[PDB]
Amino acid sequence: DIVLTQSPASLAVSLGQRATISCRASESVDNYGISFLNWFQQKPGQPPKLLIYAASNQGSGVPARFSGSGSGTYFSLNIHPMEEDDTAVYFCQQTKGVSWTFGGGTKVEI
Amino acid sequence: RETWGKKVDFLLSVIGYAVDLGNVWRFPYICYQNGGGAFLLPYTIMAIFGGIPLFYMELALGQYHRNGCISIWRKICPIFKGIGYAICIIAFYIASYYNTIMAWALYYLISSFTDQLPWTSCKNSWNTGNCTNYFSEDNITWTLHSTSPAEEFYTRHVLQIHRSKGLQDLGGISWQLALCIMLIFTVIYFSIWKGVKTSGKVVWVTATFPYIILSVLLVRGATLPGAWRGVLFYLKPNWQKLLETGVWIDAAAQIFFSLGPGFGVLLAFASYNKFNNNCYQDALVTSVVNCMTSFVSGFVIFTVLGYMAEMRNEDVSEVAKDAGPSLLFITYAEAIANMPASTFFAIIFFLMLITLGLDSTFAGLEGVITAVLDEFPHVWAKRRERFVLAVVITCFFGSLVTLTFGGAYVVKLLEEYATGPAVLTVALIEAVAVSWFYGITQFCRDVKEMLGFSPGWFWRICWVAISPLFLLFIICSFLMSPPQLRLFQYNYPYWSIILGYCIGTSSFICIPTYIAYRLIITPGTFKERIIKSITPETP
Amino acid sequence: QVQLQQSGPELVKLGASVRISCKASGYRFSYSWMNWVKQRPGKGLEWIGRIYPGDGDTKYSGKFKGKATLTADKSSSTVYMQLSSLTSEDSAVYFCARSAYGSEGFAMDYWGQGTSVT
Ligand SMILES: *[C@@H]1O[C@H](CO)[C@@H](O[C@@H]2O[C@H](CO)[C@@H](O)[C@H](O)[C@H]2NC(C)=O)[C@H](O)[C@H]1NC(C)=O
Ligand SMILES: CC(C)CCC[C@@H](C)[C@H]1CC[C@H]2[C@@H]3CC=C4C[C@@H](O)CC[C@]4(C)[C@H]3CC[C@]12C
Ligand SMILES: NCCc1c[nH]c2ccc(O)cc12
Ligand SMILES: NCCc1c[nH]c2ccc(O)cc12
Ligand SMILES: CCCCCCCCCC
Ligand SMILES: CCCCCCCCCC
Ligand SMILES: CCCCCCCCCC
Ligand SMILES: CCCCCCCCCC
Ligand SMILES: CCCCCCCCCC
Ligand SMILES: CCCCCCC
Ligand SMILES: CCCCCCC
Ligand SMILES: CCCCCCC
Ligand SMILES: CCCCCCC
Ligand SMILES: CCCCCCC
Ligand SMILES: CCCCCCC
Ligand SMILES: CCCCCCC
Ligand SMILES: CCCCCCC
Ligand SMILES: CCCCCCC
Ligand SMILES: CCCCCCC
Ligand SMILES: CCCCCCC
Ligand SMILES: CCCCCCC
Ligand SMILES: CCCCCCC
Ligand SMILES: CCCCC
Ligand SMILES: [Cl-]
Ligand code: NA
Ligand code: NA
Repeated sequence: DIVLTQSPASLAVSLGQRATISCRASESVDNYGISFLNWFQQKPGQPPKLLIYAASNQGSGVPARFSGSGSGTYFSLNIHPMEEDDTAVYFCQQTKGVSWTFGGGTKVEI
Repeated sequence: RETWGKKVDFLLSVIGYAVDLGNVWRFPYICYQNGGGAFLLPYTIMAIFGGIPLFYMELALGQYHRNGCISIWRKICPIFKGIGYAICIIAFYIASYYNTIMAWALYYLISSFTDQLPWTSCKNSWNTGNCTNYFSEDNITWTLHSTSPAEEFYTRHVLQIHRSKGLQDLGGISWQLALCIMLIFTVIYFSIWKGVKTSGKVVWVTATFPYIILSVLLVRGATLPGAWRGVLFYLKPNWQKLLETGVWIDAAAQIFFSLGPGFGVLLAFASYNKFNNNCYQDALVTSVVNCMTSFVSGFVIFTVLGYMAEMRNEDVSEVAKDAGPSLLFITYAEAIANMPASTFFAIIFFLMLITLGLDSTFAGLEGVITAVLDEFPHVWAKRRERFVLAVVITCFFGSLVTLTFGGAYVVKLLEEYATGPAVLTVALIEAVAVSWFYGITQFCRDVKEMLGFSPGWFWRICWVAISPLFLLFIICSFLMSPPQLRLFQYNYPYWSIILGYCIGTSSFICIPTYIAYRLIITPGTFKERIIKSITPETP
Repeated sequence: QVQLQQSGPELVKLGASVRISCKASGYRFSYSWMNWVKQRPGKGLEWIGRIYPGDGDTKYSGKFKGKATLTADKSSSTVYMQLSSLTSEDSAVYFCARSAYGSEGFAMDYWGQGTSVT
C-alpha cells in the first residue's frame, strides 16, 4: 500500500497563470522505466476523465495545456494557461503492483 | 602436481565441458535451417574429420607434457607461447556472456518459484502491448505486430531491453541480474576454491542432473499432441540444400564449438591425468556422449515445437524464427506454461540450464587458472585462492557491461564474434605446430610411450592434412562473410561489425606480438633466431 | 472506440446485497483490467478493486477485501460487483473504469456513468 499526499489541499489562482499540483508518493513507482502514476480530473456531476498517463504522456482528447512531469517519488501537474473550464478536482493515482490507491484531490477554483 | 583421483572425475569433467548450453538451442535450429534429417551425415563427417582428432591431440598433449596452455609451448614450440594469453582473453570474452546467460537463467528460475508462472497471462506490468498470440483459442487473431507474453516477460522484465535504443544507448544496470550474477560467481568461486578435487566433486552432481532432466523432458514431450510433426520435420532428409557449402560450414562450426578444441580446457584437464591413462577411449566416449546429448536436446526441442505448432495450428519453421538464448526462454517457457505441471517443469528446465552453464564455466575457469599457474610456479604456494578470486572479479567486471538493460545486444555481439576466427586460428596454430614444428613422428612416439600403442594411420594423416585444412576452410569462410546480426526489432549498425572484428583480433594479436618479442629478444642472425624459436629448451 | 455501459442506480438496504454490472464493449474484454471506484458524496474517490477477465484474478486494497466480489463474464462482456453487508457508509457512486495497458501505466481512461447507490 503506497499512500499519496497531494499539496496543496486547495488551489485558487487567476486565469492565464500556471497551476502547480504536487503529488509525493510514499514509495517508488518506477520499475520498468515507465512511471506508474496517473492524473485524473472530475467535475460535479461528471465521471472522472484521464488527463495524463505515466506522468509524462498526455491523453487522447486532452489539450496540450495539461503538461505533466516528475519521476521517482515526486510528481507535478502543470496547467498553463488555464481558463474557466479547468476548475475541477484533480486526483493522483499510482498503479504499482502492490496496490492502486488514489490521492487526496485538489479543488482548483477561479 | 595433483591427481584427478577417481576415473569418473575426469570423464565427468570433460563431459560437462563438452555438453554446454549452446547445443540445446543452436544445434537443432541450425539443423532445421540446413536440411534436417540430411544434416546428420555432414555433421558426423565434419566431426570425424576435425573435432575428434583435435580432441584426441589436445588430450594427449595435456596428459603427456602435464602442463597447462602456457608451458606446453615451452616444451614443443617456444615461438607459439602467446597462445596462453590468447586463450585467457578468449575465455574471458566467452565467460562474460556465458555468466550473463547463467544469470538470466537463474533469474528465470527464481521467478518460476510461484504457483502461477509470471509469463503465462498478459495482466502483469511487463506484459503491456501486443498480446493476441495465445494458446487454447479457437479464434484466429493474427497480427503482423503481435507477440507473446513470454517474449514480453523476457525482453521487458528480465532483460528490460525496452529501456535502450541499441548498442549506441547503454544506460542503467538491472540489480536483480546483478545479484544473480553475484550469487552465481560465489558458487563458481566455491566450486574451484581449493583445486581440481572440489571441481570434480561438484561436477559429479552438476553434470548428472541434466541427463535425467532431459530424460523427463523427452518422456513428457513424446506424450504430447503434435510432437510427431516436429519429429518428422527435424528428421526430414533434404539433400537438395546439401549442395551448397553453407550447411557444411554450419555443421563444422557447430561440432567445433560443441566439442571445443583449442579452448585451453582439455590441456589442463588432462594435466592432472596419470601417465598410464587411456586418453583415446576417454576422447571417443566423451565425443559420442556430447553428440548423443545434442541429438536428444534437438529431439526434445522439436517435440516441444511440434506440440506448440499443433496446439496453435501453425506451420513449423515460424514459431521459433529468432535464434539465440531467447529461443529457449520464449518457446520452452510458453510450452511449460501450457503444460499442466508448469512450476515443477519450469524449475527443472531452469536447473538443467544452470547446471549446463556451470559445468562449462567451471571447466573454462579451471583451465585458465591451471594455464596461468603452470607458467608461474612461484605463485602456487599461497596465491591459488587469491588468483581464483581475482579471476572471478575480472569476469564479474567484464560481465557488468552485459548486465545492463540493453545488455542483450552486447551478449549477442560477444556470442557471435568471440566464437569466431580467434579460437579457430588458435587451434590451427596448435595443430600446425604439433604437426610440423614439433613433428608428427615425435608426437606419435610420445602417444605410443604414454598409452602403449601408436595411433593408426588415419589420425596420423588427418592431423597433418585434414584438421589444419579444415580449420583454414572455416577461417576463410568466416572472414569473407560478415555476420548480419539482428535482435528483437533492432538491426546492428555498421560500426558493430568493426567492433566485433576488433574484439576478435585483440585476442589473436597476442601470438604475433609474442613472436616478434621472442625474435628480437634472442641474439644471433635471422635463421639462428628461427632455429632457436622452434627447438624446445632443456628441462 | 471504447464505451463502458453501466447499469442504473439501486436502493441501499441495511443487511441486503446489491450486484452492480458493467457492460464493456469496443475493445478486448479479456485483455484489460476492469476496476471499480467509490465516490462518497462530498469526498474523494476510493478504489474498490480490479479484476482481469482473462483468467479471473481479482485484487483488493482495503476494507473491500471481504465485502466486494468481482465476477467476470466473457460471454456477454459484463463485470459484476457483489456488495455485502450494505450499511450507510456504502451509499456512494460506484464507477466502472477500464485500465489501460502497462506502457500507459494502467491508465483508467474509459469510465462509466456511475450508479448512485442512494
Ligand atoms: C505492437 O507492436 C508494434 C510494433 O512494435 C507497436 O507499434 C509501434 O509503437 C512503437 C512505440 O510507439 C513505435 O516505436 C513503433 O515504431 C511502432 N511500430 C510501427 C510499425 O509503427 C504497437 O504499438 C504494439 N501494440 C501495442 C503496444 O498495443
Ligand atoms: C536423455 C538422454 C540424454 C539419454 C541420457 C544419457 C545418459 C543416461 C547416459 C549417456 C552417457 C552416460 C555416461 C557416460 C559416461 C559416464 C562416466 C562413467 O565413469 C560413469 C557413468 C557415466 C556418467 C554415464 C552415465 C549415464 C550417461 C550420462
Ligand atoms: N563451451 C565452453 C565455453 C567456454 C570456453 N571457455 C570458457 C571459459 C569460461 C566460461 O564460463 C565458459 C567457457
Ligand atoms: N558464426 C560466425 C560469425 C562470424 C562470421 N564472420 C565473422 C568475422 C569475424 C568474427 O569475429 C566473427 C564472424
Ligand atoms: C558422431 C559419431 C562420431 C563417431 C566417431 C567414431 C570414431 C571411431 C574411430 C575412428
Ligand atoms: C525479483 C527479485 C530477484 C531477487 C534475486 C535474488 C538473488 C539472490 C540474492 C542473494
Ligand atoms: C570469500 C569471497 C567469496 C567471493 C566470491 C566471488 C564474489 C564475486 C562477486 C563479488
Ligand atoms: C551502462 C553501464 C556500463 C557499465 C560498464 C562497466 C565496465 C567495467 C569495466 C571494468
Ligand atoms: C568489413 C569489416 C572490416 C573490419 C576490419 C577490422 C580491422 C581491425 C584491425 C585491428
Ligand atoms: C592475458 C592474461 C594474463 C594473466 C597473467 C597473470 C600473471
Ligand atoms: C559501445 C560499447 C558497446 C559494448 C562494447 C563491449 C566490448
Ligand atoms: C543498481 C546498480 C547496481 C550496480 C552494482 C555494481 C557492482
Ligand atoms: C554458495 C555455496 C556454493 C557451493 C558450491 C558447491 C560446493
Ligand atoms: C517422439 C519420439 C522421440 C524418440 C526419441 C529417441 C531418443
Ligand atoms: C536419420 C533418421 C531419419 C528418420 C526418418 C524417419 C521418417
Ligand atoms: C584480490 C582482488 C583482485 C581484483 C582484480 C581486479 C582486476
Ligand atoms: C583473466 C586473468 C586475470 C588475472 C588478473 C591477476 C591480477
Ligand atoms: C559504457 C561501455 C563500457 C564498456 C566496458 C568494456 C569492458
Ligand atoms: C569482407 C570483409 C573482410 C574483412 C577481413 C578482415 C581480415
Ligand atoms: C562509433 C562507436 C565506436 C564504439 C567503440 C567502443 C569500443
Ligand atoms: C609487436 C612487437 C612488440 C614488441 C614489444 C617489446 C617490448
Ligand atoms: C614477423 C616479422 C618478424 C620481423 C623480424 C625482423 C628481425
Ligand atoms: C569501433 C572500433 C573500436 C576499436 C577499439
Ligand atoms: Cl552439437
Ligand atoms: Na556441445
Ligand atoms: Na554441462
